[PDB]
Amino acid sequence: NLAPLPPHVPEHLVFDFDMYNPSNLSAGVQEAWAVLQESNVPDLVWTRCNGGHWIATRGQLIREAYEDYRHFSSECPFIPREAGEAYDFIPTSMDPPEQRQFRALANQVVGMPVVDKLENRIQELACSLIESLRPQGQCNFTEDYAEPFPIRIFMLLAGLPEEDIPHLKYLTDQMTRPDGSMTFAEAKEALYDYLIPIIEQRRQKPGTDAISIVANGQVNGRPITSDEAKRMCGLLLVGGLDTVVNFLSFSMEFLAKSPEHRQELIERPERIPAACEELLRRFSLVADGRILTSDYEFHGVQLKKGDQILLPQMLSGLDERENACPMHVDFSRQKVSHTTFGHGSHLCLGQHLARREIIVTLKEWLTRIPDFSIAPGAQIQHKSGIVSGVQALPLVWDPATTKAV
Ligand code: HEM
Ligand SMILES: CC1(C)[C@@H]2CC[C@@]1(C)C(=O)C2
Ligand SMILES: [K+]
Repeated sequence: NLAPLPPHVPEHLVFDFDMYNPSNLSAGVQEAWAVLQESNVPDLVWTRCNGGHWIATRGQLIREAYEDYRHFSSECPFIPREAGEAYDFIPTSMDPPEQRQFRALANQVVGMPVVDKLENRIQELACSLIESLRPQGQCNFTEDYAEPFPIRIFMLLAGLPEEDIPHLKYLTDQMTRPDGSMTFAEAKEALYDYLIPIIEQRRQKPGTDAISIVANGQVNGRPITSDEAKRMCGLLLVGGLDTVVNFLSFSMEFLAKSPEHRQELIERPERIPAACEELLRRFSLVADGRILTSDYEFHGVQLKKGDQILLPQMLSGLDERENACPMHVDFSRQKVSHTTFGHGSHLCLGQHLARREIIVTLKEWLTRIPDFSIAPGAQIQHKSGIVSGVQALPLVWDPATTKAV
């Protein structure tokens, strides 16, 4: 459905892009979003899809808007409006100044010191999952690795049972790529229905897990409230269950389709960290946004108080104004410009965990299964939303070509 054009929006800026079902999706989701960067498309457009909203299409505008929290507020960060209004996770739904105190607590549970110490378990899980698959000569990569590897690490960190994954993953996905059976509000309340009692249990009897540390945490020296803890823990669950999970499939699809890039990383494994960054740019996957706090003229366009603006993190690094030959993957690229982990005061707190999971996956997969391909006759289908992903990724290889370590 196309929402009626608001009085202040001129026809020449209308580009009816649907972030949940973009028309060019068959080409690949990044390609589908990149239609917004054709030379005839303005820097800032209005779509009548999903209730009506602006979209900034270029890295320069995306970065600027993410820096200017006084005009572009995080209070309502998701489209559609109903989703952004219901969205209340911490720290994301807060602007500075109040936002900042909550970042330190989140860093205690997912930041570099936690990741540094989790490294052995991350390494051991990647190796055991991949070794289990290796002799099979095939896998359904999304379900056999992309999901269980990051999700089991997160559930371990959070002290949550692995048998709870299907329910929590389903709810998470309704917040980013809704199937239509739940509104954002309904998915959020179901997630809170799960979390609220666990938070109370761990405030009564603290453990060492992430939920315990959040639930018993302090924020700038005063106790976190149960409500705040719930709102933080909800966000961490979403980061754990619906970010790296998707990104790994884009990366592995790419490697399946490009033998020369596999061979590069096999022959020069020291390039894997750089490769991770270049893949983060090329297969960037997040797009949320902000709400206008006031009427504001931005790059020659009149924005109105309360208008939503999508500021796709995915697009900055695909912008040819930020990186030449942007759809080309070059592991030797010298200035890899992107906003894949966000920009401004909300810069991703999970990015060190994410990079470790990616780098460990690349190293340990290519050691054991150096040569693999997309399954015969398979067409890989992407899906689009707040976080984009890969619906299924069937891979094959000759288990004669694999090595047990
Ligand atoms: C490839 C993986 C990931 C990507 C691309 C990604 C992307 C992002 C982006 C774009 C933002 C900013 C959103 C905004 O400004 O509205 C963000 C924030 C955040 N991310 Fe990540 N993320 C990833 C992994 C993770 C993981 C694994 C976790 C935790 C387990 C996590 C936790 C967070 C948190 C807590 C914030 C909010 C920071 C704040 O609002 O101050 N992320 N992430
Ligand atoms: C946009 C995000 C990737 C970032 C971390 C999880 C996510 C879906 C959010 O709600 C904030
Ligand atoms: K809100």
